[PDB]
Amino acid sequence: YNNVTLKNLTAFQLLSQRENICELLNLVESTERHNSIINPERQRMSLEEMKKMLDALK
Amino acid sequence: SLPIEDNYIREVVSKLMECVNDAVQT
Amino acid sequence: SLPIEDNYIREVVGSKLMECVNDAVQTLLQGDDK
Amino acid sequence: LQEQSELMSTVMNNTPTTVAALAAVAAASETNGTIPKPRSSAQLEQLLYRYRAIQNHPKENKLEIKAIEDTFRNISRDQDIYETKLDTLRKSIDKGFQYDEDLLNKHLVALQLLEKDTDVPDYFGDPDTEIRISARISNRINELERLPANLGTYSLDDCLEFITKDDLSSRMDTFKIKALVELKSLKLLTKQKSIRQKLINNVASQAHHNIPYLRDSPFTAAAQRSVQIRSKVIV
Amino acid sequence: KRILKEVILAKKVSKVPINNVRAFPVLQTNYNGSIPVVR
Repeated sequence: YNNVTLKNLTAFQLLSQRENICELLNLVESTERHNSIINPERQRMSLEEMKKMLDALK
Repeated sequence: SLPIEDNYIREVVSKLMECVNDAVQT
Repeated sequence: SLPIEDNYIREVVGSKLMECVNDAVQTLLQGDDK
Repeated sequence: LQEQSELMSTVMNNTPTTVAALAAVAAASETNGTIPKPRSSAQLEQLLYRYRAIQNHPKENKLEIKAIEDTFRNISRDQDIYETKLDTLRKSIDKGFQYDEDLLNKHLVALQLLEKDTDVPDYFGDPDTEIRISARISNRINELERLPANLGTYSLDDCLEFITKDDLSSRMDTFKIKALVELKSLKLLTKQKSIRQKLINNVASQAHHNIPYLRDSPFTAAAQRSVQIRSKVIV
Repeated sequence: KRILKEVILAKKVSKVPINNVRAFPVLQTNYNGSIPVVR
Protein backbone atom coordinates (compact mmCIF):
# COMPACT_ATOMS: atom_id res chain seq x y z
CA TYR A 1 0.00 0.00 0.00
CA ASN A 2 3.10 2.20 -0.05
CA ASN A 3 2.89 2.70 -3.83
CA VAL A 4 0.02 3.40 -6.21
CA THR A 5 -0.81 1.56 -9.43
CA LEU A 6 -2.75 2.30 -12.61
CA LYS A 7 -5.90 0.57 -11.34
CA ASN A 8 -5.50 2.30 -7.97
CA LEU A 9 -5.22 5.76 -9.56
CA THR A 10 -8.17 5.09 -11.88
CA ALA A 11 -10.30 3.80 -8.99
CA PHE A 12 -9.27 6.80 -6.85
CA GLN A 13 -10.28 9.24 -9.60
CA LEU A 14 -13.55 7.34 -10.10
CA LEU A 15 -14.43 7.32 -6.37
CA SER A 16 -13.58 11.03 -6.13
CA GLN A 17 -15.67 11.70 -9.25
CA ARG A 18 -18.83 9.71 -8.37
CA GLU A 19 -19.27 11.36 -4.96
CA ASN A 20 -19.51 14.82 -6.53
CA ILE A 21 -22.39 13.86 -8.83
CA CYS A 22 -23.93 11.82 -5.98
CA GLU A 23 -24.50 14.97 -3.89
CA LEU A 24 -26.46 16.93 -6.51
CA LEU A 25 -29.36 14.46 -6.62
CA ASN A 26 -29.14 14.14 -2.79
CA LEU A 27 -29.50 10.36 -2.55
CA VAL A 28 -26.69 10.07 0.03
CA GLU A 29 -26.53 11.52 3.54
CA SER A 30 -22.81 12.52 3.74
CA THR A 31 -23.30 13.94 7.24
CA GLU A 32 -20.90 11.69 9.17
CA ARG A 33 -18.11 12.91 6.87
CA HIS A 34 -19.27 16.48 7.64
CA ASN A 35 -19.81 16.62 11.41
CA SER A 36 -16.71 14.58 12.31
CA ILE A 37 -14.51 17.06 10.40
CA ILE A 38 -16.26 20.30 11.42
CA ASN A 39 -16.87 19.31 15.10
CA PRO A 40 -18.41 22.54 16.50
CA GLU A 41 -17.53 21.71 20.12
CA ARG A 42 -13.91 21.33 18.97
CA GLN A 43 -14.29 24.67 17.16
CA ARG A 44 -15.53 26.47 20.28
CA MET A 45 -12.79 24.73 22.28
CA SER A 46 -10.34 26.12 19.70
CA LEU A 47 -11.79 29.62 20.19
CA GLU A 48 -11.51 29.21 23.98
CA GLU A 49 -7.87 28.12 23.58
CA MET A 50 -7.11 31.17 21.42
CA LYS A 51 -8.80 33.39 24.04
CA LYS A 52 -6.71 31.68 26.74
CA MET A 53 -3.57 32.39 24.69
CA LEU A 54 -4.70 36.03 24.45
CA ASP A 55 -5.13 36.12 28.24
CA ALA A 56 -1.71 34.50 28.74
CA LEU A 57 0.12 36.80 26.29
CA LYS A 58 -1.38 39.97 27.79
CA SER B 1 -28.95 -48.58 -19.99
CA LEU B 2 -28.45 -47.52 -23.62
CA PRO B 3 -26.30 -44.40 -24.19
CA ILE B 4 -27.78 -41.12 -25.38
CA GLU B 5 -26.14 -39.01 -28.10
CA ASP B 6 -24.36 -35.79 -27.15
CA ASN B 7 -26.40 -33.76 -29.66
CA TYR B 8 -29.55 -34.45 -27.62
CA ILE B 9 -27.87 -33.66 -24.29
CA ARG B 10 -26.60 -30.35 -25.69
CA GLU B 11 -30.10 -29.69 -27.08
CA VAL B 12 -31.93 -30.29 -23.79
CA VAL B 13 -29.27 -28.52 -21.71
CA SER B 14 -36.59 -0.40 -6.42
CA LYS B 15 -33.43 1.24 -7.75
CA LEU B 16 -35.22 2.94 -10.67
CA MET B 17 -37.41 5.32 -8.64
CA GLU B 18 -34.51 6.43 -6.42
CA CYS B 19 -33.16 8.71 -9.17
CA VAL B 20 -36.28 9.77 -11.12
CA ASN B 21 -37.90 11.54 -8.15
CA ASP B 22 -34.59 13.34 -7.52
CA ALA B 23 -34.11 14.31 -11.18
CA VAL B 24 -37.63 15.78 -11.34
CA GLN B 25 -36.90 17.97 -8.31
CA THR B 26 -33.27 18.90 -9.02
CA SER C 1 -9.38 -23.86 -28.37
CA LEU C 2 -9.72 -27.36 -26.87
CA PRO C 3 -11.95 -27.92 -23.82
CA ILE C 4 -10.17 -30.71 -21.91
CA GLU C 5 -10.27 -29.92 -18.17
CA ASP C 6 -13.32 -27.66 -18.61
CA ASN C 7 -15.54 -30.60 -17.63
CA TYR C 8 -13.48 -31.23 -14.48
CA ILE C 9 -13.54 -27.56 -13.42
CA ARG C 10 -17.34 -27.72 -13.61
CA GLU C 11 -17.33 -31.05 -11.72
CA VAL C 12 -15.21 -29.72 -8.85
CA VAL C 13 -16.29 -26.06 -8.63
CA GLY C 14 -20.01 -25.77 -9.32
CA SER C 15 -23.90 -1.15 -10.69
CA LYS C 16 -27.55 -0.32 -11.37
CA LEU C 17 -27.45 2.82 -9.20
CA MET C 18 -24.72 4.57 -11.19
CA GLU C 19 -26.42 3.58 -14.46
CA CYS C 20 -29.57 5.28 -13.15
CA VAL C 21 -27.47 8.32 -12.17
CA ASN C 22 -25.95 8.42 -15.68
CA ASP C 23 -29.44 8.15 -17.22
CA ALA C 24 -30.59 10.99 -14.95
CA VAL C 25 -27.66 13.11 -16.18
CA GLN C 26 -28.55 12.23 -19.79
CA THR C 27 -32.12 13.39 -19.13
CA LEU C 28 -30.85 16.58 -17.44
CA LEU C 29 -28.69 17.33 -20.51
CA GLN C 30 -31.76 17.72 -22.77
CA GLY C 31 -33.71 20.68 -21.35
CA ASP C 32 -32.22 24.04 -20.45
CA ASP C 33 -34.72 24.64 -17.62
CA LYS C 34 -33.05 22.14 -15.25
CA LEU D 1 -7.64 -61.28 2.97
CA GLN D 2 -9.65 -61.34 -0.29
CA GLU D 3 -11.82 -64.36 0.49
CA GLN D 4 -14.04 -63.57 -2.51
CA SER D 5 -10.97 -63.30 -4.78
CA GLU D 6 -9.23 -66.47 -3.54
CA LEU D 7 -12.13 -68.60 -4.80
CA MET D 8 -11.99 -66.75 -8.14
CA SER D 9 -8.24 -67.42 -8.39
CA THR D 10 -8.81 -71.09 -7.51
CA VAL D 11 -11.52 -71.32 -10.18
CA MET D 12 -9.31 -69.62 -12.78
CA ASN D 13 -6.37 -71.88 -11.87
CA ASN D 14 -8.57 -75.03 -12.29
CA THR D 15 -7.34 -76.42 -8.94
CA PRO D 16 -10.11 -75.67 -6.41
CA THR D 17 -10.30 -79.22 -4.99
CA THR D 18 -6.71 -79.83 -3.86
CA VAL D 19 -6.64 -76.94 -1.35
CA ALA D 20 -10.14 -75.35 -1.50
CA ALA D 21 -8.65 -72.36 0.41
CA LEU D 22 -8.13 -74.72 3.45
CA ALA D 23 -11.21 -73.53 5.36
CA ALA D 24 -10.51 -73.98 9.08
CA VAL D 25 -10.93 -72.02 12.32
CA ALA D 26 -7.76 -69.98 11.71
CA ALA D 27 -7.98 -69.49 7.92
CA ALA D 28 -11.66 -69.17 6.97
CA SER D 29 -12.32 -66.78 9.88
CA GLU D 30 -9.31 -64.51 9.28
CA THR D 31 -10.16 -63.67 5.66
CA ASN D 32 -13.87 -63.07 6.37
CA GLY D 33 -13.21 -60.20 8.80
CA THR D 34 -20.57 -66.38 7.77
CA ILE D 35 -19.57 -65.15 4.31
CA PRO D 36 -19.71 -61.33 3.94
CA LYS D 37 -22.74 -61.43 1.54
CA PRO D 38 -21.28 -60.41 -1.86
CA ARG D 39 -23.26 -57.93 -3.92
CA SER D 40 -22.49 -58.97 -7.51
CA SER D 41 -25.15 -60.28 -9.89
CA ALA D 42 -23.59 -63.53 -11.13
CA GLN D 43 -19.80 -62.95 -11.08
CA LEU D 44 -19.54 -63.95 -7.40
CA GLU D 45 -22.65 -66.17 -7.05
CA GLN D 46 -21.74 -68.80 -9.67
CA LEU D 47 -18.37 -69.08 -7.91
CA LEU D 48 -20.29 -69.95 -4.73
CA TYR D 49 -22.37 -72.45 -6.73
CA ARG D 50 -19.18 -74.11 -8.01
CA TYR D 51 -17.66 -73.96 -4.50
CA ARG D 52 -20.71 -75.83 -3.19
CA ALA D 53 -20.74 -78.32 -6.09
CA ILE D 54 -17.07 -79.27 -5.68
CA GLN D 55 -17.12 -79.77 -1.89
CA ASN D 56 -20.04 -82.24 -1.93
CA HIS D 57 -17.48 -85.09 -2.06
CA PRO D 58 -15.42 -84.55 1.20
CA LYS D 59 -18.62 -83.62 3.12
CA GLU D 60 -16.88 -83.17 6.51
CA ASN D 61 -13.57 -81.33 5.99
CA LYS D 62 -15.27 -77.93 5.51
CA LEU D 63 -17.38 -76.32 8.24
CA GLU D 64 -18.57 -73.16 6.43
CA ILE D 65 -21.04 -75.20 4.32
CA LYS D 66 -23.76 -74.50 6.92
CA ALA D 67 -23.08 -70.75 6.61
CA ILE D 68 -23.23 -70.99 2.80
CA GLU D 69 -26.55 -72.86 3.04
CA ASP D 70 -27.90 -70.23 5.46
CA THR D 71 -26.83 -67.54 2.97
CA PHE D 72 -28.66 -69.44 0.21
CA ARG D 73 -31.75 -69.66 2.45
CA ASN D 74 -31.53 -65.88 2.96
CA ILE D 75 -31.21 -65.38 -0.82
CA SER D 76 -34.28 -67.57 -1.46
CA ARG D 77 -36.23 -65.76 1.29
CA ASP D 78 -35.31 -62.37 -0.19
CA GLN D 79 -36.34 -63.63 -3.65
CA ASP D 80 -39.73 -64.75 -2.30
CA ILE D 81 -40.23 -61.42 -0.47
CA TYR D 82 -39.27 -59.55 -3.66
CA GLU D 83 -41.77 -61.59 -5.70
CA THR D 84 -44.55 -60.91 -3.18
CA LYS D 85 -43.68 -57.20 -3.20
CA LEU D 86 -43.62 -57.25 -7.02
CA ASP D 87 -47.10 -58.81 -7.03
CA THR D 88 -48.34 -56.22 -4.50
CA LEU D 89 -46.76 -53.44 -6.59
CA ARG D 90 -48.38 -54.70 -9.81
CA LYS D 91 -51.74 -55.00 -8.03
CA SER D 92 -51.47 -51.52 -6.44
CA ILE D 93 -51.24 -49.56 -9.72
CA ASP D 94 -53.66 -46.66 -10.19
CA LYS D 95 -55.68 -46.50 -13.40
CA GLY D 96 -54.91 -42.99 -14.65
CA PHE D 97 -52.12 -40.47 -14.06
CA GLN D 98 -51.26 -39.24 -17.60
CA TYR D 99 -47.51 -38.97 -17.07
CA ASP D 100 -45.99 -36.14 -19.10
CA GLU D 101 -43.16 -36.28 -21.64
CA ASP D 102 -41.00 -33.32 -20.57
CA LEU D 103 -40.40 -34.66 -17.05
CA LEU D 104 -39.60 -38.06 -18.59
CA ASN D 105 -37.01 -36.36 -20.83
CA LYS D 106 -35.64 -34.62 -17.72
CA HIS D 107 -35.35 -37.90 -15.79
CA LEU D 108 -33.83 -40.06 -18.55
CA VAL D 109 -30.94 -37.70 -19.41
CA ALA D 110 -30.04 -37.25 -15.73
CA LEU D 111 -30.25 -40.99 -15.01
CA GLN D 112 -28.09 -41.68 -18.07
CA LEU D 113 -25.47 -39.13 -17.01
CA LEU D 114 -25.39 -40.36 -13.39
CA GLU D 115 -24.40 -43.88 -14.48
CA LYS D 116 -20.85 -43.23 -15.69
CA ASP D 117 -19.95 -40.50 -13.14
CA THR D 118 -20.05 -37.26 -15.11
CA ASP D 119 -21.47 -33.81 -14.44
CA VAL D 120 -25.17 -33.09 -14.91
CA PRO D 121 -26.87 -29.67 -14.57
CA ASP D 122 -29.99 -29.11 -12.49
CA TYR D 123 -32.40 -27.22 -14.83
CA PHE D 124 -35.28 -27.85 -12.40
CA GLY D 125 -4.01 -20.71 -5.74
CA ASP D 126 -5.94 -23.17 -3.51
CA PRO D 127 -3.67 -26.26 -3.69
CA ASP D 128 -6.10 -28.37 -1.63
CA THR D 129 -8.64 -28.52 -4.48
CA GLU D 130 -6.12 -28.98 -7.32
CA ILE D 131 -5.01 -32.43 -6.11
CA ARG D 132 -8.70 -33.38 -6.32
CA ILE D 133 -8.69 -32.24 -9.97
CA SER D 134 -5.51 -34.19 -10.75
CA ALA D 135 -6.95 -37.32 -9.09
CA ARG D 136 -9.97 -37.11 -11.42
CA ILE D 137 -7.75 -36.54 -14.46
CA SER D 138 -5.53 -39.52 -13.56
CA ASN D 139 -8.67 -41.61 -12.93
CA ARG D 140 -9.82 -41.11 -16.52
CA ILE D 141 -6.25 -41.68 -17.75
CA ASN D 142 -6.06 -45.02 -15.91
CA GLU D 143 -9.57 -45.87 -17.18
CA LEU D 144 -8.68 -45.15 -20.82
CA GLU D 145 -5.42 -47.11 -20.44
CA ARG D 146 -7.42 -50.30 -19.74
CA LEU D 147 -9.41 -50.47 -23.01
CA PRO D 148 -8.63 -53.20 -25.57
CA ALA D 149 -6.86 -52.15 -28.76
CA ASN D 150 -8.93 -54.53 -30.94
CA LEU D 151 -12.07 -52.40 -30.75
CA GLY D 152 -14.32 -52.34 -33.80
CA THR D 153 -17.69 -50.73 -34.53
CA TYR D 154 -20.94 -51.72 -36.23
CA SER D 155 -23.48 -49.02 -37.03
CA LEU D 156 -27.09 -49.54 -38.11
CA ASP D 157 -26.34 -48.02 -41.54
CA ASP D 158 -24.07 -50.79 -42.88
CA CYS D 159 -26.93 -52.71 -44.54
CA LEU D 160 -26.75 -50.39 -47.57
CA GLU D 161 -23.07 -51.34 -48.04
CA PHE D 162 -23.55 -55.15 -48.52
CA ILE D 163 -20.57 -56.39 -46.51
CA THR D 164 -19.41 -59.73 -47.94
CA LYS D 165 -17.15 -62.30 -46.20
CA ASP D 166 -14.11 -60.18 -47.18
CA ASP D 167 -15.28 -56.60 -47.68
CA LEU D 168 -13.55 -54.27 -45.13
CA SER D 169 -16.21 -51.59 -44.76
CA SER D 170 -15.04 -48.06 -43.97
CA ARG D 171 -17.06 -47.68 -40.74
CA MET D 172 -15.10 -50.00 -38.44
CA ASP D 173 -12.88 -47.55 -36.52
CA THR D 174 -15.36 -44.77 -35.70
CA PHE D 175 -14.90 -45.25 -31.93
CA LYS D 176 -11.24 -46.33 -31.80
CA ILE D 177 -10.21 -42.86 -33.00
CA LYS D 178 -12.35 -41.13 -30.36
CA ALA D 179 -10.92 -43.46 -27.69
CA LEU D 180 -7.43 -42.17 -28.59
CA VAL D 181 -8.17 -38.45 -29.11
CA GLU D 182 -9.28 -38.20 -25.47
CA LEU D 183 -6.32 -40.28 -24.24
CA LYS D 184 -3.82 -38.10 -26.11
CA SER D 185 -5.58 -34.84 -25.24
CA LEU D 186 -5.40 -35.70 -21.53
CA LYS D 187 -1.63 -36.12 -22.01
CA LEU D 188 -1.05 -32.91 -24.01
CA LEU D 189 -2.87 -30.91 -21.30
CA THR D 190 0.49 -29.80 -19.87
CA LYS D 191 1.73 -29.31 -23.44
CA GLN D 192 -0.92 -26.74 -24.37
CA LYS D 193 -0.41 -24.86 -21.08
CA SER D 194 3.12 -23.90 -22.16
CA ILE D 195 1.77 -22.50 -25.45
CA ARG D 196 -0.92 -20.62 -23.51
CA GLN D 197 1.72 -19.19 -21.15
CA LYS D 198 3.81 -18.12 -24.15
CA LEU D 199 0.74 -16.52 -25.75
CA ILE D 200 -0.85 -14.71 -22.78
CA ASN D 201 2.47 -13.36 -21.46
CA ASN D 202 3.15 -11.93 -24.94
CA VAL D 203 -0.28 -10.43 -25.71
CA ALA D 204 -0.83 -9.10 -22.16
CA SER D 205 2.66 -8.06 -21.04
CA GLN D 206 2.36 -4.73 -22.86
CA ALA D 207 -1.46 -4.20 -22.88
CA HIS D 208 -1.07 -0.49 -23.77
CA HIS D 209 -0.10 -0.43 -27.47
CA ASN D 210 -3.02 -2.20 -29.19
CA ILE D 211 -5.87 -1.64 -26.70
CA PRO D 212 -7.16 1.89 -27.44
CA TYR D 213 -8.91 2.78 -24.16
CA LEU D 214 -5.84 1.88 -22.09
CA ARG D 215 -3.44 3.92 -24.24
CA ASP D 216 -5.87 6.87 -24.39
CA SER D 217 -5.71 7.27 -20.60
CA PRO D 218 -4.27 10.43 -18.97
CA PHE D 219 -2.10 8.47 -16.54
CA THR D 220 -0.83 5.91 -19.07
CA ALA D 221 -0.02 8.43 -21.81
CA ALA D 222 1.82 10.69 -19.35
CA ALA D 223 3.70 7.68 -17.93
CA GLN D 224 4.79 6.42 -21.36
CA ARG D 225 5.83 9.96 -22.25
CA SER D 226 7.73 10.50 -18.98
CA VAL D 227 9.67 7.20 -19.01
CA GLN D 228 11.43 8.36 -22.21
CA ILE D 229 12.97 11.49 -20.66
CA ARG D 230 16.65 11.78 -21.58
CA SER D 231 18.95 12.96 -18.80
CA LYS D 232 19.97 16.62 -18.76
CA VAL D 233 23.60 17.52 -19.43
CA ILE D 234 25.53 19.99 -17.27
CA VAL D 235 27.00 23.09 -19.01
CA LYS E 1 -34.62 -47.80 -12.36
CA ARG E 2 -37.44 -50.09 -11.18
CA ILE E 3 -39.93 -47.20 -10.92
CA LEU E 4 -39.21 -45.97 -14.46
CA LYS E 5 -39.37 -49.59 -15.62
CA GLU E 6 -42.81 -50.12 -14.07
CA VAL E 7 -44.10 -46.83 -15.54
CA ILE E 8 -43.26 -48.22 -19.00
CA LEU E 9 -44.70 -51.63 -18.07
CA ALA E 10 -48.01 -50.26 -16.75
CA LYS E 11 -48.87 -46.69 -17.77
CA LYS E 12 -47.97 -47.23 -21.48
CA VAL E 13 -46.19 -43.95 -22.21
CA SER E 14 -47.43 -42.72 -25.58
CA LYS E 15 -44.14 -41.58 -27.16
CA VAL E 16 -41.01 -43.06 -25.45
CA PRO E 17 -38.50 -41.06 -27.56
CA ILE E 18 -35.57 -42.98 -29.02
CA ASN E 19 -32.19 -41.31 -28.40
CA ASN E 20 -29.39 -43.75 -29.24
CA VAL E 21 -26.04 -43.65 -31.03
CA ARG E 22 -27.12 -46.60 -33.27
CA ALA E 23 -23.77 -48.32 -32.66
CA PHE E 24 -22.03 -50.55 -30.12
CA PRO E 25 -18.36 -51.56 -29.76
CA VAL E 26 -17.28 -55.14 -30.45
CA LEU E 27 -13.99 -57.03 -30.30
CA GLN E 28 -12.24 -57.59 -33.63
CA THR E 29 -9.65 -60.09 -34.81
CA ASN E 30 -5.95 -59.58 -34.15
CA TYR E 31 -3.22 -61.38 -36.09
CA ASN E 32 0.53 -61.03 -36.44
CA GLY E 33 2.17 -60.40 -39.78
CA SER E 34 3.45 -63.18 -41.99
CA ILE E 35 6.70 -61.51 -43.08
CA PRO E 36 9.45 -62.63 -40.65
CA VAL E 37 11.37 -60.22 -38.43
CA VAL E 38 14.93 -59.61 -39.59
CA ARG E 39 17.71 -58.72 -37.16
